[PDB]
Amino acid sequence: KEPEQLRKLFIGGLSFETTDESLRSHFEQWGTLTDCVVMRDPNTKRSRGFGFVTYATVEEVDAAMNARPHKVDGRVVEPKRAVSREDSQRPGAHLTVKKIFVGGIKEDTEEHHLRDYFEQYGKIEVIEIMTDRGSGKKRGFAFVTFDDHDSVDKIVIQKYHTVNGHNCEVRKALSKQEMASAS
DNA sequence: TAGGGTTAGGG
Repeated sequence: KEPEQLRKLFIGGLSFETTDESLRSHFEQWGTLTDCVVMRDPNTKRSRGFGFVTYATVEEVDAAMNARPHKVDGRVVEPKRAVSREDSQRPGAHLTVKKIFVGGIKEDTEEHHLRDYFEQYGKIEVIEIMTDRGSGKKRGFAFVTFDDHDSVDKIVIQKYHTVNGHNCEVRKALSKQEMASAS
């Protein structure tokens, strides 16, 4: 079976009325749910406005994501690939972004290399192999922009990515300022 | 709209 983390989706912006039951009832329309829950406050027991649904397979998760937008209990919710508690620590881990930072690429890396690995995740909009705007020297990293934020999410939850024959690190792209605020 | 008594011992 596939890892639990990869079979689970975070569901944000849940209506105040949504319960484990109403959530399950909606998302079961795209597969077998092995888990479904609405996070509530320990004391007040009130909904925190978000939850999680987990399918028996990633194929079902993908089906659910392909079924966006999702309206549950009259409120449009925001389903996202569940990010592990560990990665949830990294800055910007939960941002809705369409661009990824690809670091550790061989100097001879060309765009076709990036396409050959990343296209399988979604429509690529822009590819930028970074160089020093002065010496023209390759800096060893690129930026790839997709059409759907879920492409980025499907990618960053994986651990390894092979580009131009060798593994590379892929994170969500932070802005010039976000980088600063994280340093 | 980021997790449910779910994260470093004791030899």
